[PDB]
Amino acid sequence: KPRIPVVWIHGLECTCCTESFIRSAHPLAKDVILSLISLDYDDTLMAAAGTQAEEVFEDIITQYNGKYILAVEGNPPLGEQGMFCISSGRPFIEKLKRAAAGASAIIAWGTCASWGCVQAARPNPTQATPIDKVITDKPIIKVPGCPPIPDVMSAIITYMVTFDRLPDVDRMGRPLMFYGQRIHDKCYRRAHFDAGEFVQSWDDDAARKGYCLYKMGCKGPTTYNACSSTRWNDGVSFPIQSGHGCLGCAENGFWDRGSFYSRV
Amino acid sequence: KPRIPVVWIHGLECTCCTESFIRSAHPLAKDVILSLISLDYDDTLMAAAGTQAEEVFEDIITQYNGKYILAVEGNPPLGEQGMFCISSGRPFIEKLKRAAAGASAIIAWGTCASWGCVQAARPNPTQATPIDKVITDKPIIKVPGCPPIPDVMSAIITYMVTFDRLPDVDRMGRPLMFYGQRIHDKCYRRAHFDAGEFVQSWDDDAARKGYCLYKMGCKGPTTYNACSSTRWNDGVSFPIQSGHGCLGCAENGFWDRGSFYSRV
Amino acid sequence: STQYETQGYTINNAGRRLVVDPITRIEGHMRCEVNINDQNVITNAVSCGTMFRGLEIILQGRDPRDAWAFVERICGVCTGVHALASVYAIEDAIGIKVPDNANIIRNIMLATLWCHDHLVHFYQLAGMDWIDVLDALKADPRKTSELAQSLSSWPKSSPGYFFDVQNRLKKFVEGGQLGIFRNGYWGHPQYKLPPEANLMGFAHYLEALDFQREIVKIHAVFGGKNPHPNWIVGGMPCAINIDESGAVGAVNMERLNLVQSIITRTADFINNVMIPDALAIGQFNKPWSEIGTGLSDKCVLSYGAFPDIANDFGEKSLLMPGGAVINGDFNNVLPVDLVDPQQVQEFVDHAWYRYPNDQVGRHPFDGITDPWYNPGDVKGSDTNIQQLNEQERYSWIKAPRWRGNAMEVGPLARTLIAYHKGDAATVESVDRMMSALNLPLSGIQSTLGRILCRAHEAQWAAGKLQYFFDKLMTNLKNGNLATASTEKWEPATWPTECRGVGFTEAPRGALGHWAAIRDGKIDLYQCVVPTTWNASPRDPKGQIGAYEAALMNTKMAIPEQPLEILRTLHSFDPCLACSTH
Amino acid sequence: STQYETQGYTINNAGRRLVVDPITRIEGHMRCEVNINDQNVITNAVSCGTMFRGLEIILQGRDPRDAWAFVERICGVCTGVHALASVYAIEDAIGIKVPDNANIIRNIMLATLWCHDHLVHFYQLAGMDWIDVLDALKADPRKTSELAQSLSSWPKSSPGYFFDVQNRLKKFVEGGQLGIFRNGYWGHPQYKLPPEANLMGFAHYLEALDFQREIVKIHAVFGGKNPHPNWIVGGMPCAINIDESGAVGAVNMERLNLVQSIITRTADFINNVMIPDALAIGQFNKPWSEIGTGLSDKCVLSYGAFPDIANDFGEKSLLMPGGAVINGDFNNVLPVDLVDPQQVQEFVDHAWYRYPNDQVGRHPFDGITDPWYNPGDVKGSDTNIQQLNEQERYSWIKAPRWRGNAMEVGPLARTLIAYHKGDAATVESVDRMMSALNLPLSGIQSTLGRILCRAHEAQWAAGKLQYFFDKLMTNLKNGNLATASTEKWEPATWPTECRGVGFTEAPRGALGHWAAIRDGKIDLYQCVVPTTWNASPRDPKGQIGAYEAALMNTKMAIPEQPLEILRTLHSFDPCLACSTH
Ligand code: SF4
Ligand code: SF4
Ligand code: FCO
Ligand code: FCO
Ligand code: SF3
Ligand code: SF3
Ligand code: F3S
Ligand code: F3S
Ligand SMILES: [Cl-]
Ligand SMILES: [Cl-]
Ligand SMILES: [Li+]
Ligand SMILES: [Mg+2]
Ligand SMILES: [Mg+2]
Ligand code: NI
Ligand code: NI
Repeated sequence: KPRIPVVWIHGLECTCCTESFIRSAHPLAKDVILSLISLDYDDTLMAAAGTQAEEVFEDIITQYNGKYILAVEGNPPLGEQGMFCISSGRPFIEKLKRAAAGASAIIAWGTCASWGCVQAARPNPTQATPIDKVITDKPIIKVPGCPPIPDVMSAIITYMVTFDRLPDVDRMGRPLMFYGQRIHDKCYRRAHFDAGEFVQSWDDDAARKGYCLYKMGCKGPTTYNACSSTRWNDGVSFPIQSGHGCLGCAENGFWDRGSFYSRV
Repeated sequence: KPRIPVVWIHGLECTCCTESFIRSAHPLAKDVILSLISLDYDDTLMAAAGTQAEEVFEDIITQYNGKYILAVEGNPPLGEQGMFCISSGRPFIEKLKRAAAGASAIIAWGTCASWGCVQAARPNPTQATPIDKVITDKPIIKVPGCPPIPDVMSAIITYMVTFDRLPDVDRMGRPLMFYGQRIHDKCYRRAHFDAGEFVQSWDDDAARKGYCLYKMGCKGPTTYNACSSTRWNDGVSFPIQSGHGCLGCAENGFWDRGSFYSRV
Repeated sequence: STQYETQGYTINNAGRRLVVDPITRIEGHMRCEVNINDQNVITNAVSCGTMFRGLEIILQGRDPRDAWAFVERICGVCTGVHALASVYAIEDAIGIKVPDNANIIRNIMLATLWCHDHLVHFYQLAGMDWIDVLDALKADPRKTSELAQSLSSWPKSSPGYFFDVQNRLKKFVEGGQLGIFRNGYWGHPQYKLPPEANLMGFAHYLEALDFQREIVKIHAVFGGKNPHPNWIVGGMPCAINIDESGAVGAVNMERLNLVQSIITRTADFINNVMIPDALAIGQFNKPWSEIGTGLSDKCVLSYGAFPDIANDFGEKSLLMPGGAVINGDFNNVLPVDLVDPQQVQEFVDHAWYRYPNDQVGRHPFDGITDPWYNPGDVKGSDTNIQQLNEQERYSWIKAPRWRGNAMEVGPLARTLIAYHKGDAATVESVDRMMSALNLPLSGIQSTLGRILCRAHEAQWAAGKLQYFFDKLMTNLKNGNLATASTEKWEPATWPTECRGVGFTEAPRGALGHWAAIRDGKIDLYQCVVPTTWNASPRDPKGQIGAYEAALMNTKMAIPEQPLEILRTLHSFDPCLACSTH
Repeated sequence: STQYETQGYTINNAGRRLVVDPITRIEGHMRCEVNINDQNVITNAVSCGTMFRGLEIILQGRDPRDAWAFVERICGVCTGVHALASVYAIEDAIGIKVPDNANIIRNIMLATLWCHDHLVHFYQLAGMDWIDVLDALKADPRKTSELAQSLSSWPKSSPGYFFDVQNRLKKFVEGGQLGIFRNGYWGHPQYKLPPEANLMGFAHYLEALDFQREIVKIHAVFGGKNPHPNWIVGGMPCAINIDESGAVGAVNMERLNLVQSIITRTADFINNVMIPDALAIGQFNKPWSEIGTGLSDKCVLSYGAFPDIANDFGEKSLLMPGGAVINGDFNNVLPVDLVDPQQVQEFVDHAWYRYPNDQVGRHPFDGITDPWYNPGDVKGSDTNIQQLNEQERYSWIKAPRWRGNAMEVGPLARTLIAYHKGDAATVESVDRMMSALNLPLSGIQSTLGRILCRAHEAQWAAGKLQYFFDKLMTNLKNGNLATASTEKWEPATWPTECRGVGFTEAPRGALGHWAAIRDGKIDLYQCVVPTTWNASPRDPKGQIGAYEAALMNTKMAIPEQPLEILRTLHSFDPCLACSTH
């Protein structure tokens, strides 16, 4: 049977979300691409470049108008008439708007597309702006994190394909399945938090016993994601497990909430 | 470069510890056997049977007297003159004593060898007795659990090989590395325990959100093991993560501490 | 010496007596003795379980909800199957119906176990009876690659790979530390594979040792851990949440994705590694289609398994058929009833237990487990068995019979029952398999056939994993998430007195747990386990069990090297902890 | 039009203009334009970075301890390298010395990223320039097996495997949804592999896509996650505990065992899949040893990397050598000093930035990032560019020079530096590779050579992973566990005003971060990244950068199909987010 058309575009970004996707352990990204979806446009992976890539973009969005899912990584800059991010000689925002117009739904991968991420941190030189402030007439599913967890990305994809519907979302557009609870409410170091057992300086005796990272700046108490449950990279670790507090990377504005090493 | 000789004997047991060992993800059990140790006797895996297996046993313990490690799974029964567990026509305890006498050190794998496990639960029909109550003149490292975690077993093995020494142990003979902390002090549901957020009956709304299992009988608060941090089967899960409270299976006498569904 | 006739055999204990103790490459503790005649043919065989723990005794007084956890520890090899039989038994006693997803997940647990346990048996337990590991050192890597490629599409076949495996083996053995290969039977004339086949098989032994660890990740997802996953009376504890807040705390889409990935890999390994290896054993060892028949052309038994309709244990629901054949009459597959006191009974006249009358058999609801170590004259002492006395008590294993008949259970039994009930898939598969080997159907009733059937079943189970997974996903798509029934969780809701039976087909054969509940506690808990059937001692009629029968009449090339005994015993996949419990 | 001479090239923008925008199978956003004469030969090349974010501006006023986390988000492809440069820079400024284990773990992080990044580039980014995927459909599976087995010991080579891969591809394209293969350059005359080699390569593309996910588990252990692991100023946050209570909360023996397992697997994949495939590309595309030389026979630069003596960034410590060559004089490898204002400078006369004097270069401690979008007299308009005006400002990428010279950085540059400094391992590897190809040493200075060097370096880094792991374990055996120095963690311990340089060799080449701290805050933070060098625009002398030089003089078979342009650009592994930051 034909597979669902997917167009994946890239604004201002670091490409971490694309890298995260290809880390998926189950299903393998290979199997997602070969068997689950039709990944019809993606600047990182596609053979065609230049005019041949432009032809792909135009053919797909025309032939599959109203039927494709638009995945977006990164964001549009409003500064310099949009020419902080140029595609085919024109502002990226024009590509975003054209792609969004024909989409049935939009997945905003990562904190860049969802909220702004690093380029939007003070003083936001380029006036980088999240997708949902530009596209206001399409469903947008926010999948935040810098990047989101690989197997969260693939689980969201499989859910949508298997169940033929968008995931249910919270009031900010995040899938409830993975973003309904805080890091701190599923953190394996919570016993230490509750007992007042804290790392006070790096590599102290507390750190060598896996005590809580709150006093080292962990932002788990205010961050919604699946890192403490699903974990990263085939479940091998997550930030806190390897000794660093959560930075807050799934939350809007996390770069500008003070130092990562200042409490709460 | 010769490999350290290891003799693995089996008393009254269910063979879960041997099965757990072969589940090791890193190093693979294959690589342990081929490259890290010389597994010179093991009734579950060895080619030789009967008289040929008796010859292997005798040859190894004689040639390598004072130099081999004895691994023990299971335990000796004192009832019926020891003939609740018979090897080569004679009580298992005789084989245990002969193997122990030549060993440099003993690894008591599992709750059976360490404490007694299910056969020692009331009313202990066979008078099953842990290793350290019979062998009283040898180093014995207890690695409890029913069975212990696969990658804990292989980590203990590689520690001993790499570092050329026994692990440091607690007052009960358990390796501090994996048995120094309780399940409950590294449990990812502890936030829920702290908040009074409990499963009250199976498959209730709390269960579907991963709330704490204390009211369902979880024995994590009194159990020392690595299940909530190292986890099981390449880190995939552990009892609590999959919705059942800890049974207490690493602790002496856990079968007779009341119902698994009655609270600590 | 004496002689008597039973079941078409002449049991004669004249002649040289051979002892094999310990039996290795099994689970638990077994002793076997035989007598051989002047032609080195077995004329008597004695199966002895050399361990006992007493779970039936330990279970008395326990809360029925806890029973599964205790009885799971009957055995870590067939891990999970006793928990399943337990929750079935307690649910049958109390009157509990579980939700569909729970039943589907339990079927997944069982099918996972079949895949795992059959795979590991083939390679780690039985394989060295058929593959001469040391002879692999003489193989040509390029001819090994050619052989492998002729048998399978499996990718891992390069000459360089086989050379690398061979070199690893060479370096392992060169310092004299042969480990598990020490003092083996290498070079025995019954090793018939060419060197290239030995190298291919050894490579696959190693691949299977690595891969088996992955299969049980399915158990870790739904059951927390393997070995010894968790279960509940009323369903399973692995609550599901796909699309709601807090799915991070439950079986969610990521967890299900992991399960699917394992299913696919498991099927691929079984179909492209184990299946062609089993068929190759058959091709090079055709004479073993005529050795070790035993009871498999006389009396075979299956309870049936894998209820596809939740809480329905009848013929229209069980995907693995039940039935019994006796007297060699495969044209009349008989129904089995586990409550009927005239059907399953256990005798102890040749076992280390006390009954008030040892000349009668007891159905498990009337069962008694009163251990009594009483070996009689064993040509040594009570603590030095030189020769078991098979005229009196000689084992820790009870002797189960079905309508007074000695039965074989396990993969071959099941295959025969399904074939003769006219299961179309089974008929087609078995006929095609025997055709490929250019053997008659009767060649399946043999030691070789047991191995072929086991491999068949691993393939079947891997297919059923996908079926069950898809059924679970269908329910989830329809919004049916339930995994537990708790209406009767509380003891105040139970009958004051009730009893029930839980049954299934474990990897090794027909399993039953019989439980009686009174006043909220276990009053009686009796288990009859597949190896109890197969490894059974004799009964008051002198009838022999499946292992003793399969060993009868067997030629030994070299009496002191019991390779032929090992081959036939291992073909049943003995689990002695299970047998004795 | 105009014509001028520089660096032995005649830069002539008469004639037909070709535009490639977007460049795909890179990281980030690039535009390339060329002019090509009547003979289809490139006479002008223009490299344009089409994105900017402004990390250097965003970093002002931040706490130096936080800087690594911000600058890591320069790029998710070479993830970790900017964090490493950052902690180095801040430690250099403040005067912090990390413990040996922290340094060893950092070296493991960097080597793990070399292995991952180089592998994925070879297959997922550059591979389809060399492998004709659709031509793989015409291969004979048996001949594909034979080819693979002739080249490698890698196990996965059966005819049935290659058939299965081919059939997956056949199915994929059967519904007309070609996905990433749609509208590719398949059948172009520059595709020279035979069908069997295309099928082998495509199979390996899929195997690499799967396997690469495993490599980064090393980052997950020590750094929490990948992409974007965590670091600290003062060492690493992954405290170690091997033999004490609470090891479950730390890097313990089980975590280290996981790391070791990944190292072994990574080496095996690189050595038995990537290396033979790189050599096979070379065998079939020898003419590309003479195409794309660019600056590689003129000017090459390495800062050096992998300090083996903790906190010592000198020549006796760095395992990957540093040095510069100019004027084609490989007999004179010159030392690099990142503080010397006469060495590294960046120009902006052809870039979208403001300087007080755009005719001079600024060392990074004097750097200025004042964005100014001013494309001037384009064909089209400022928001609708048909042709950049390369006589004016044409890129978001600054133009770095070394002593005023335009340099190539990256794997080929490093290989040349190490070779000509006499690094024995590099000399042996290069000599063996070029002997296998029957090509002169000069054949490495080319587009093909960039690819060959990248594969060499993946192998080099995989070997160094083991070396570093063993060093860590040696320390742990000696009771040396420390992973962080905290005596200068608090801002009050820092100098009121200080500056530092952090440098390394990222996968794509020489990376530096220059930081000035004043009053506890970042006062200046300037980055010069490898793709900034390679993708540089022109300078006041008109000197061209590495990409523009490597494209010069290239023949195109089909002007409308930019395969030769893509081959050469992709051979540098462009990272445009890095280049612009
Ligand atoms: S480490 Fe962070 S998320 Fe975990 S308990 Fe402490 S503050 Fe909460
Ligand atoms: S689930 Fe058990 S171990 Fe975890 S917090 Fe609750 S009581 Fe403690
Ligand atoms: N299979 C299995 Fe174990 C036995 N016999 C059980 O039940
Ligand atoms: N490698 C890499 Fe990224 C670039 N260019 C950095 O630094
Ligand atoms: Fe995956 S592009 Fe990486 S920076 Fe934070 S989400 Fe953005
Ligand atoms: Fe691994 S033999 Fe299994 S019962 Fe509890 S530890 Fe014992
Ligand atoms: S920093 Fe990000 S990756 Fe998870 S642990 Fe915190 S949300
Ligand atoms: S039951 Fe045992 S396996 Fe771990 S979670 Fe509890 S100690
Ligand atoms: Cl943000
Ligand atoms: Cl106990
Ligand atoms: Li029922
Ligand atoms: Mg019984
Ligand atoms: Mg810069
Ligand atoms: Ni068993
Ligand atoms: Ni980059």
